[PDB]
Amino acid sequence: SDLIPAPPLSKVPLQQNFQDNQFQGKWYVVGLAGNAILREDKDPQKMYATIYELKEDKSYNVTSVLFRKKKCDYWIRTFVPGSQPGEFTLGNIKSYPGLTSYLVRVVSTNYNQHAMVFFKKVSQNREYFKITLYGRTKELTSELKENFIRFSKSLGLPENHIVFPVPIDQCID
Ligand SMILES: [Cl-]
Ligand SMILES: [Th+4]
Repeated sequence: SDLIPAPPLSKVPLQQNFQDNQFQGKWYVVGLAGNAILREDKDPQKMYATIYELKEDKSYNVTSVLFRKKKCDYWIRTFVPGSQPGEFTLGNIKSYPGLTSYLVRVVSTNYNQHAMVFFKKVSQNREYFKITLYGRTKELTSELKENFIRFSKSLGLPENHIVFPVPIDQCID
């Protein structure tokens, strides 16, 4: 493949004074953009949800729930606190085959309605990045969507790498 290069981290803001306890709970993925994310009219991406649970030791247990082949699929991972509040690395990285690097940065959030989170990983020596627009509900405003599109474009993503998953009711309620 050919991939749009990951942006330097200097183009990716960090939420100031990030509050780990307030970021906990369920978030819906209302927007998704990345260098391996592709818009698809034939079968448009369904919304999924991600649950953040703050463990005793201040890492997150992170569970994603997706409706796929008539069933609920669960993906679990551990985000370990990084150099600053709002940054994380992936726990137990040796148990993910091909994975040499995984970085999470919370870009912005108001905790009770929305968040943007930046992800970067190196897998099979290929550098992938994505931005998730999270909502506490399945809908967000035009203003928040446009902010997410503007930000995604500042990182070099064109429109067809920016998707808005369609709301569903299976699995994620
Ligand atoms: Cl996610
Ligand atoms: Th992943």
